[PDB]
Amino acid sequence: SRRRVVITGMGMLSPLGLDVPSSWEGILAGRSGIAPIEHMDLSAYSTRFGGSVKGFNVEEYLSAKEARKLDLFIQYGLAASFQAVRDSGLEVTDANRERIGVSMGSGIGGLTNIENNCRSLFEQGPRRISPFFVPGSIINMVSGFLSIHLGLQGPNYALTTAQTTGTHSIGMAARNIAYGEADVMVAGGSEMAACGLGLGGFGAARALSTRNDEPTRASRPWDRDRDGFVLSDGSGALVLEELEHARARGARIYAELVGFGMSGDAFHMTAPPEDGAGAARCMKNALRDAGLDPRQVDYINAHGTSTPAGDIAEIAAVKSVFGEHAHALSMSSTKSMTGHLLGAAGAVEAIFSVLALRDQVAPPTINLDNPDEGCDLDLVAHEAKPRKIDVALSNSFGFGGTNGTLVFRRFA
Amino acid sequence: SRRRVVITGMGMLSPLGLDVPSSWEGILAGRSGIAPIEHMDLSAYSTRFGGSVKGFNVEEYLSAKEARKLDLFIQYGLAASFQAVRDSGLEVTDANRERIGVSMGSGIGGLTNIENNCRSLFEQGPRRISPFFVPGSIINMVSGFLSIHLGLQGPNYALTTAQTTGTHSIGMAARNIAYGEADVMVAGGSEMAACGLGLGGFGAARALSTRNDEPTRASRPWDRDRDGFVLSDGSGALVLEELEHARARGARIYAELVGFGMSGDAFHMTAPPEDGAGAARCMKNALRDAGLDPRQVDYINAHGTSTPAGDIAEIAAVKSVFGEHAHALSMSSTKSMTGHLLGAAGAVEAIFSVLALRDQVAPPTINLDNPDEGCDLDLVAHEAKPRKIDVALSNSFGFGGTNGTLVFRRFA
Ligand SMILES: C=C1C[C@@]23C=CC(=O)[C@@](C)(CCC(=O)Nc4c(O)ccc(C(=O)O)c4O)[C@@H]2C[C@@H]1CC3
Ligand SMILES: C=C1C[C@@]23C=CC(=O)[C@@](C)(CCC(=O)Nc4c(O)ccc(C(=O)O)c4O)[C@@H]2C[C@@H]1CC3
Repeated sequence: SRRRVVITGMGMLSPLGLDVPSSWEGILAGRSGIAPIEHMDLSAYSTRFGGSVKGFNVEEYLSAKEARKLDLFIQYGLAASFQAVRDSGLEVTDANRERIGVSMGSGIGGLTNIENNCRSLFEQGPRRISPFFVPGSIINMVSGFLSIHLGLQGPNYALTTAQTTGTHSIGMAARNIAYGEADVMVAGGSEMAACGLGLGGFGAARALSTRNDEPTRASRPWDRDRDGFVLSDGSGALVLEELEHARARGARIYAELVGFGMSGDAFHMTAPPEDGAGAARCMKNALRDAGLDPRQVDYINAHGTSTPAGDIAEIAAVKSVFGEHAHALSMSSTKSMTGHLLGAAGAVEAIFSVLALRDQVAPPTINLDNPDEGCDLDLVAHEAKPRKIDVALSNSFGFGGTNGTLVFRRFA
Repeated sequence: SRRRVVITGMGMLSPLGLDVPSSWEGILAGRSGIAPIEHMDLSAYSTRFGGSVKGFNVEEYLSAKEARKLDLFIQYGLAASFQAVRDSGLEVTDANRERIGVSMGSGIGGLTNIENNCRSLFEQGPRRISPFFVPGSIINMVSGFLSIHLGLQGPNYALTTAQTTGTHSIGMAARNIAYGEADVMVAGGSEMAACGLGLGGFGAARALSTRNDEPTRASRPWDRDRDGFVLSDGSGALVLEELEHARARGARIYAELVGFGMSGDAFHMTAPPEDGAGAARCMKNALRDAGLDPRQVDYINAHGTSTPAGDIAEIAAVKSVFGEHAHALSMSSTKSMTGHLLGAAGAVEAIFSVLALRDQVAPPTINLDNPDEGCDLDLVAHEAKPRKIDVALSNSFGFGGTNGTLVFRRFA
């Protein structure tokens, strides 16, 4: 009894732009959105750069009063969520509002808000904690606020699976629709971790590039001189719709979401298995889910974080799943341009996977100057590659050995 | 091909006990776990009491070296998870590990760790932030660390739906099993929010009881003089198992999980609608999901937080859904005794709803001295009521207007 799920709406904030067609222009032109951070003093930090959303005006979306109650990550997820709903042309009615849900997640949630309230608490005591500190900081408040704003009475939840969050949110929402629990879902992720604790936390884990002299060159997935990931901010939301609901209202359809894989590695808290066994199981489950032979995959949007162990583990995973086909598909990391939006990474990379299908073009991996040992696949170095893409795959893995794979197909 | 799902294992840390049987004895005896908070100086705070886990020894489960790097919510989540898996008698093998997953959630996760690291950041500087801060504090690391310790390679994720988290984590895991994505899932939630930001934050929102003179009488759901909820910490975990998988290995089955409802209110960020329309919609979805006549419901474990608005919304929902049968069923709030474990509230209350079925007894609502206007149902005031229970329901509501209902049935 499994219903087909298609994408009818997309919304985005990224370091490359304030919407989807600005971010995508940047992806195809191979631009970086990485720069020295301007909103705080990082003198004592070992990393001083990352991907900020530049020029965000929350009052295009909310009243000043509404915005003052919400952490930036929630502001960001609402912006991308409202763009996606507008993009879909969906009309919410008394007849359909219990068939429309939301699954917007985040990896690290209201860390920035918690920092600012912590400063007030330490400087002047608990009477200075904002009344809205709790509702304004918790990860489900993108789902909560969106559903209250639009009157959505379908499944209302949030995933938090670290750097896998966006991929899991989109996949579980697909499941909701395929198994008849909803007809429409808004899904994706938002992240704003560019605070003392985020740069300091990930930096204490020795997980960040320290290439402070050349921020636009720091993120270089599968390059021999990679030294960790680049911390970035933003959001991605997709409108997922049962196929016949989309066709019934004359919705423009971007792609079909055919396959979803999850699988734990059970390996280590913060490092992947070098052999890519985790990504491997997950991609295979996603392909089984889609009813697709590995040889039908044309494009992979890699997780490709620019860490030493992560990048090579992903090459191994792909070689295992795809055998000889590995040298026929294209794989790239848009994190080379966007940096790592953590729990939003899978959301914005789903969108880029969908636009690779719409536009028949593999986005580049910029800064891929000297591919490392074993990195001999078509990694689309430096420049966008026009090619045939009928099937795009998007991979995410996260802390705690969490893995997510989405399979999208062109459809005409 | 929707498969049936049973409970084969349960685990818990609560203000009444360091396991299920100790906690349940507390519940049936009408014992309060609420006491003045010992682990900090709260003289500047308007709320100075709550439910602590008392005498918790993480070394009954994990080495000192590991435990030291984990926030209390992760220690609580792992303890409950390990209890539930031992209680199930399940053996993890190469033949099944890919069919066993985990969904242990939290409302806000690593708040104590975040506060302590903020202190380090503001007094000392970023070089004093723990390298284990991110993996030891983020919400998906109960799922992550449990997969790593036991070798679980099934679906690995975490929900964060505020005070609804433990109910949704259980329900969605059951959906995973129902649709073939897993045969076994460890599901529930864990919370430790008893720090400056938690008491200060919920206090600033004016959500907390301020009955400092009488802590054990502060939590009084449906009582006229209720003045906000009581903040508690802990964890609940269930082993969910496909029925033929349970039968095949001859497992002890506690109950069947026959229904799961979700719904957004789409009303307000921190307040329910007075009529409880979201709770009503959620319970109706759950009962329809279970294929039951509403007159089959014998026992409701209410969300019942002791907030002025929440308690009366939930009587209105129960009147709307069950009509005259609202006067035949028993409804109680175990939060009268445990207080509010937030993201874990739905986990520990699921376990109490299953034990109500095993032991044919409705837990009491303690402190119900003066039922408020319209609170004219059997709310099991003061003392446990032995009675027939074939079907038990557990309700959860959260900030963001998130709702979830679980329906359990004696297995035969
Ligand atoms: C235990 C070790 C060894 C160490 C050495 C090599 C490395 O590459 C890093 C820096 C990062 C590993 C990794 O890719 N994790 C890792 C992962 O498993 C899953 C997701 C991500 C992500 O960024 O989304 C990620 O980053 C690790 C982390 C920590 C200290 C240095
Ligand atoms: C907007 C208002 C009005 C106000 C007036 C009387 C009240 O009863 C409270 C205190 C609590 C509302 C409520 O139960 N929320 C509420 C909710 O929707 C969902 C879950 C819970 C829970 O604890 O699990 C919860 O607590 C509200 C909260 C805030 C300030 C005072």
